[PDB]
Amino acid sequence: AMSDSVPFLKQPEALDGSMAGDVGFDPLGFSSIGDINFLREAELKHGRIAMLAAAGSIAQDIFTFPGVSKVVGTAKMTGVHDILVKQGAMGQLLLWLSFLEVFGTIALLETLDGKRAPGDFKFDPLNFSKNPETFKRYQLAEIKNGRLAMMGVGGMVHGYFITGKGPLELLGNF
Amino acid sequence: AKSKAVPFLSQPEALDGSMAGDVGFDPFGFSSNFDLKWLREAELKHGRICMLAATGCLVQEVVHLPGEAFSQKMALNAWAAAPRGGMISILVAIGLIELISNRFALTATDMFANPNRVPGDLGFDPLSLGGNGANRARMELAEITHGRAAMMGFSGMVHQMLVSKQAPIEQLMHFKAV
Amino acid sequence: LYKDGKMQGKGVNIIPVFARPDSLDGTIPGDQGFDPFGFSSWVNMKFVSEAEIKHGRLAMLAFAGIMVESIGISFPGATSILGDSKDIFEIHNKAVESGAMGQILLWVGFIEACVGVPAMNEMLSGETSRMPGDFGFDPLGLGKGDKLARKQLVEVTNGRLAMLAVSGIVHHTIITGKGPL
Amino acid sequence: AAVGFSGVPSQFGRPESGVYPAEPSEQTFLGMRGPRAPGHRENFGGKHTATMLAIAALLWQPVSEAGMYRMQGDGSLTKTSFNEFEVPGFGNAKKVPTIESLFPFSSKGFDASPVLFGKNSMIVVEDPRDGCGAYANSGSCHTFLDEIGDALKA
Ligand code: CLA
Ligand code: CLA
Ligand code: CLA
Ligand code: KC2
Ligand SMILES: CC1=C(C#C/C(C)=C/C=C/C(C)=C/C=C/C=C(C)/C=C/C=C(\C)C#CC2=C(C)C[C@@H](O)CC2(C)C)C(C)(C)C[C@H](O)C1
Ligand SMILES: CC1=C(C#C/C(C)=C/C=C/C(C)=C/C=C/C=C(C)/C=C/C=C(\C)C#CC2=C(C)C[C@@H](O)CC2(C)C)C(C)(C)C[C@H](O)C1
Ligand SMILES: CC1=C(C#C/C(C)=C/C=C/C(C)=C/C=C/C=C(C)/C=C/C=C(C)/C=C/C2=C(C)CCCC2(C)C)C(C)(C)C[C@H](O)C1
Repeated sequence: AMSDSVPFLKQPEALDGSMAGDVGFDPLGFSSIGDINFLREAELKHGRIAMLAAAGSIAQDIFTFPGVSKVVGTAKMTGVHDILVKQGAMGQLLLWLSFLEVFGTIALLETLDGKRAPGDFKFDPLNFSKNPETFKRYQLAEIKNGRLAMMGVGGMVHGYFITGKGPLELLGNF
Repeated sequence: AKSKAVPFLSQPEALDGSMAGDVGFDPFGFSSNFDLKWLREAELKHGRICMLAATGCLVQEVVHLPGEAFSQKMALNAWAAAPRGGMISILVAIGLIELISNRFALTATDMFANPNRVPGDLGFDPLSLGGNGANRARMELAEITHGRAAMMGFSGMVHQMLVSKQAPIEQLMHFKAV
Repeated sequence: LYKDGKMQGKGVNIIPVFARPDSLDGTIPGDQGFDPFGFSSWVNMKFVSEAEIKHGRLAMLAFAGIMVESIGISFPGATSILGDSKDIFEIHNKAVESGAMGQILLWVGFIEACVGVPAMNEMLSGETSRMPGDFGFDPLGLGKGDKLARKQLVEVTNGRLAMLAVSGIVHHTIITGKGPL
Repeated sequence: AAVGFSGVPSQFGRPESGVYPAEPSEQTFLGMRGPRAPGHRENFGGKHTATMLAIAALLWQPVSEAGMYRMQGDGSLTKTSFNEFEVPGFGNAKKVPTIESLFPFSSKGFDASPVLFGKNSMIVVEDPRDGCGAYANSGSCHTFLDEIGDALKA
């Protein structure tokens, strides 16, 4: 009846072990306040956006698309944001992500009703998880990599705020 | 038989530990002359306004809306410098929130006429964070403790802004004795 | 060994000019019959026991740090930014201005808030049957059956002695201007 | 018999209502708990409210950047107000109310954006600590702790 991750603390009652990545880690009792379905949807959304942002920071350090260097110049990481607000790219990005997030809102409220798993958009066009066990293995890997990429992208953007190098440039220059 | 907060006084009647934050602290006998439902509703309302007010007095120094009219770090200057039509809109909106949120029962003779109406229970739970039974009493205790601390703090900040003519955080950083 | 009735338990008083109160149960480690002001009659004993243990462990770490930093042992490169002197107060101020002690404050507060606050609240509320000072931390495996005492009593006694030692050392550093040893 | 501030109209001799509805437990995201008609929380519950807030936030994005954008010879864009959009067939009213009439950002000098904070309407954040410390400051920084320390050291 005790938390596995923090052995001197009780097992949270909203945690059960069914969800991928459940090690009984909720010491401050956030699952006692919010719904666990809302919390899992928020965790998956933060993690997926952070994986995309981490991979984006790495690849934009590595290379650039044709023509972006003329419009942007020698501006990198969050420094491009304002420039790409003056250009039309991020308005298009926000428009289509808002269009997707309208149906995301409907899906989240459907999950809060209780007919749909949090973060289950049934988007598997390559049919990777045929048998359920590999599905469990990808679920655990997805939640672990999402949390890891949350921490990683936080470190990357705050290291950019400190030195203005970039996640690979800071590695390549102390 | 004695009050727990004030051990040299007898326990005030109608106070039996049922409400949150009840330590038997009523030396002037307000609960012996007025009903506890109105007193609790008033205490929660003053406390919630002071929670928002203390958070405003701290936040407005660090964060401002764009524009010249919202650039006063000291809140008593921001009361005057803000556009007047906006504050009159704020007054009218607070009046409407009072009018509909209490369901047209606004006075000392018609609020709590419905037996289901609970002190401080306006039905306000936008994200439904109260859907858990054993958290509830601790939640009301935390809410009233935050409200009481915010009342005392906001009183202290307003009158210290009156003494010092300084916004609170930079008054703590640029302190000048009286 | 627990030595109930010799070092702890009912009937033991190390300062017999102040009589042992009836309030002390004898279950708590370090109960040696010293409560002249009768605080045990009205305070919650678990909370103040955990507070005594945590203050004691903080004072042990403070004594060890003060002695190794006033004698002259330093990490590589640690002398440069924090000054090549030995005075603990100036070491505090230089390491604050460097930003090291803010980083220490952030992580110690994160540890305090994340598991310490829930442990104290659930321990006091009666939801885990957790003992005071029990954070389940035994990496090297040194107490298994000797945990009853010869670990608890010696830790609380050294904690109190470390509190007195650190207080003495600090006020000597204040009055003399030179660190110990 | 009649406690002060009791709030019961029968206790004060005030005209009562008699009809007191029971309080249901159903909750709406941006609404209020209370008695409603049958069918109300099922058509206009949390799902509907969140969907309409999402749709309103989506439709805000073209509305915030409202204007006639016209390409020039060099491929650049010139944004000009809908107030100059003229119509052929409503008599002497060539200028007509438009979407910018309902959302007049430029009339107030408000640089609207699709997330409603603009470049010329950015939230202003400034550090109140003035780049000094909590204690042991020599300069234009005299904190409360420094005042305490000087009060003991005099
Ligand atoms: C007691 C509540 C209270 C009051 C009377 C004010 C009053 C004021 N604020 Mg303010 N503020 C408050 C709380 C409050 N604040 C809190 C809690 C925050 C933190 C989010 C802020 C953050 C804030 C900023 C950042 C700025 C102001 C500013 C101002 C001034 C101009 C009005 C304006 O633009 O509002 C702006 C108001 C907000 C940005 C947030 C208000 C949120 C309130 C608390 C509503 C939430 C509760 C609401 C009633 C719904 C509950 C309903 C329920 C009971 C049924 C004015 C003096 C501006 C100014 O002059 O700068 C010095 C400005 O730039 N405020
Ligand atoms: C009936 C509809 C209506 C209409 C037509 C207007 C029209 C106007 N208002 Mg107004 N207002 C309304 C409702 C309305 N308001 C309501 C319901 C409130 C809440 C009390 C306010 C509060 C308000 C304030 C405080 C101010 C105005 C101002 C203005 C003028 C400029 C607004 C502008 O361009 O800024 C557009 C800019 C924005 C929309 C950015 C706002 C940023 C967000 C919303 C801050 C977050 C605050 C938070 C949500 C508050 C929660 C409390 C609430 C739930 C009770 C304009 C005449 C300003 C003025 O007179 O300046 C000359 C001014 O200072 N209004
Ligand atoms: C006198 C030292 C001392 C002693 C005897 C104990 C004893 C105990 N602790 Mg404890 N503790 C201490 C210090 C001590 N603690 C300090 C300083 C901290 C803060 C970091 C903690 C934090 C702590 C936690 C978080 C937990 C315990 C727990 C326990 C219990 C079981 C673990 C055990 O047997 O550890 C005894 C093992 C040792 C003392 C190892 C020896 C380490 C050597 C002495 C280090 C020497 C370094 C250096 C030379 C110091 C001198 C410097 C000087 C020369 C300048 C037991 C009652 C666990 C428990 O179940 O509590 C009930 C638990 O969860 N303790
Ligand atoms: C085309 C029509 C239409 C639009 C575009 C629209 C948009 C939005 C938005 C957009 C940002 C929000 C945020 C919002 C929210 C709420 N609407 Mg909705 N709404 C529309 C229709 C109706 C009708 C007919 C009713 C209704 C209601 C409520 C309630 C109930 C609160 C409660 O029940 O406590 C809440 C919270 C019911 C009601 O009570 O209205 C007083 C009701 O009867 N709505 N609504
Ligand atoms: C699922 C869906 C599709 C999908 C698609 C998706 C997009 C597939 C891709 C998923 C990708 C985006 C996973 C990315 C993970 C990021 C990792 C965890 C993090 C590194 C951060 C840490 C280590 C760090 C950092 C560090 C610090 C902080 C700062 C730096 O100085 C240094 C350093 C870099 C070391 C596919 C096509 C697969 C098919 C499927 O049918 C349907
Ligand atoms: C109900 C719930 C809602 C929630 C909500 C609301 C928004 C909750 C958030 C609330 C905020 C408003 C609580 C504010 C507390 C303010 C006080 C405690 C600060 C006091 C400082 C004082 C004591 C001190 C002072 C001091 C003074 C004296 C002297 C000075 O020199 C220094 C100093 C300043 C330090 C949501 C929206 C989530 C939906 C959900 O479904 C239901
Ligand atoms: C775009 C843009 C901008 C921006 C921006 C962006 C992109 C901002 C991004 C911010 C992010 C991603 C922050 C992440 C913070 C993570 C933290 C603090 C993790 C702490 C972990 C802890 C304490 C512990 C972890 C742990 C450890 C060690 C191990 C055990 C587990 C645990 C206890 C959890 C601006 C603002 C510059 C403006 C600009 O004009 C436009």
